[PDB]
Amino acid sequence: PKTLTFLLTHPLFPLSRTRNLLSLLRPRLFKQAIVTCPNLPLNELLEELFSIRNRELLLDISFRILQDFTRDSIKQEMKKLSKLDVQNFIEFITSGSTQLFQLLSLVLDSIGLFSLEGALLENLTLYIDKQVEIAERNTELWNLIDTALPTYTMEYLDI
Amino acid sequence: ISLPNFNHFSNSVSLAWSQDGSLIFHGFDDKLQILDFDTFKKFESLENTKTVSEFTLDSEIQTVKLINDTNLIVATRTTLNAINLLRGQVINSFDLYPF
Amino acid sequence: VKWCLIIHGGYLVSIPNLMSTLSSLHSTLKRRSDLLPRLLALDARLDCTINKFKTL
Amino acid sequence: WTEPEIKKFILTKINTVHLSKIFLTISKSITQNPWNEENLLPLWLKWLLTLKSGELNSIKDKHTKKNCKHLKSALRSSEEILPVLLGIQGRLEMLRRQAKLRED
Amino acid sequence: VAVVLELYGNTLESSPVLQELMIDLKTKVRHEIHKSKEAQRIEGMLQLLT
Amino acid sequence: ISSNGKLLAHMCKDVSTKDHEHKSISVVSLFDDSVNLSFPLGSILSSQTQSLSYNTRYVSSMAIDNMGQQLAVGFASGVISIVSLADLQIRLLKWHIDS
RNA sequence: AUGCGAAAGCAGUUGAAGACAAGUGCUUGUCGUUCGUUAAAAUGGCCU
Repeated sequence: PKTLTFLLTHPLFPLSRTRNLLSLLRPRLFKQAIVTCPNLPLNELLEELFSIRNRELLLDISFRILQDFTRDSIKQEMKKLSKLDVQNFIEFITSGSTQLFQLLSLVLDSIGLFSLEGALLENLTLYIDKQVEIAERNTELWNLIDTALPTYTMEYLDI
Repeated sequence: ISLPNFNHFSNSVSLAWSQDGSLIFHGFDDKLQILDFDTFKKFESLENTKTVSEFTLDSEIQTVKLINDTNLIVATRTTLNAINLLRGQVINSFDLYPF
Repeated sequence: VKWCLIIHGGYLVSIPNLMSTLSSLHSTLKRRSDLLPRLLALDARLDCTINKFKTL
Repeated sequence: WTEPEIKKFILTKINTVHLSKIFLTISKSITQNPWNEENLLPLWLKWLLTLKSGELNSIKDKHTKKNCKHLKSALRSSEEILPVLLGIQGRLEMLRRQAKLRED
Repeated sequence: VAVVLELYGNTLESSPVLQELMIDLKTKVRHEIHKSKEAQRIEGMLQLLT
Repeated sequence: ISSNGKLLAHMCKDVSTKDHEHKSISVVSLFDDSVNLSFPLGSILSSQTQSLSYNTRYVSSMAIDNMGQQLAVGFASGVISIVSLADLQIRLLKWHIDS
């Protein structure tokens, strides 16, 4: 409704609805809340992130939380999170943005050195390698975008 | 040090320090944080007496100051806000936005 | 250094004050990082000129 | 249009004559797709630039400059994105290397 | 060297010696670009292995 | 005004109004009327400054003799010119790179 | 170069009149002129 929408519009929004509104919000109001909300609990935030709803919730919530919080806190939260969902989400990622690649950095931090799957990891290798290659290609394309002796002349004129 | 690299840029910041040398008040845009000098982290409320480490305000903060161990003075381009520190409640509000 | 930090990662992630303890490596590599972008700039202009004269 | 060298030669012929419109089409296509796996069209653009800069700069002032700036912004995001990204590549590299140490 | 190239393209076309000079330059700059790249990879491990 | 204060040397645009020649130079005594001269800057200037920018033909500084015989002027390119009034003939002095 | 913005960028901007000079009444220029808008040259370098 109009009242709750303009409450979302106005910055300050005190405590309890910020605590648990996401469960209630899980359409148009959901978009408005994610694009503007002063306080967002990382639990529900990463749960919605890892939901495969993917109406560009990925990019939206990623840029949101990256503007909102700290990489260390994120890493702790998604250590507390499970890893199966991590695998599925990164599978979607490698199948097919600086926000999401920063999330890739973060999730590698969270996972550390233990849980990795060989073939999946090699698929990641190829994907990331080709995407690198194209990226530096884009770099030189940018930078390029940013970029006497008449010893004897056998000539003539039209008099 | 305490080095976060947020993917956003705010040209407006402020910060203040308690006389004790232990309580540090960093007002980054729209939010103040209290940090311990010894840990450079949010002052966790083990008692949880509504002394939340962050204050999210009406507007982006341009000025912070402290007069004593008691009173914090924060200017947002809309308002001036005087907040008590022993009791975490805003004492005074002053309309500045038209000016 | 690659093999070193490869093999002995666990103990150092156990030891807390990694920044100060690893200080010089940090600063060296950050210096080289700081080099990167202008280096790319020089590379691309050099390719431009090289193609310019090699085409003929 | 497939080989880079025949691209160069037909590009020289285009300079003999079309050049502006192919420039604009390449620009718009790439500014829609900053992540085309194909490199042929990037080779087209790189060659035309590294051959024929000043005249392309001089030909027009609004309709080329504007979309040039827009694709410039998109690629700008790309060059911002690169560094930590190839860092990510390195991370995965040395994760595989640790896995090798685990296997043996 | 950027400004040098900007001024002296045509004399570069002319002179043969200068061309091989730039060739050597290009070799070295590719080399150091590479070295910087793997430098950034290992700073990547620093960030991980914190 | 002369360093004595006894003389005034100024320029006027009335010859610009009545002529292609622009600037009229007039020097006058103050406490008496013993001296009063006037002449066009066009006559003053060189025969080459007619094919260059307004920079050269721009007067930028004025100064006077104590005995009404020498006058100094300076232009935008830094070329001082000194005029002796009797024959009304000049000398060029050139050190300042700017006006 | 304006506004906005982060050290990125995003939008916006380049109007007339008057005057005078040169050129053949007409072409170009110029302005120690106006209002209107968010608007490269005079061989000539640093004291004891």
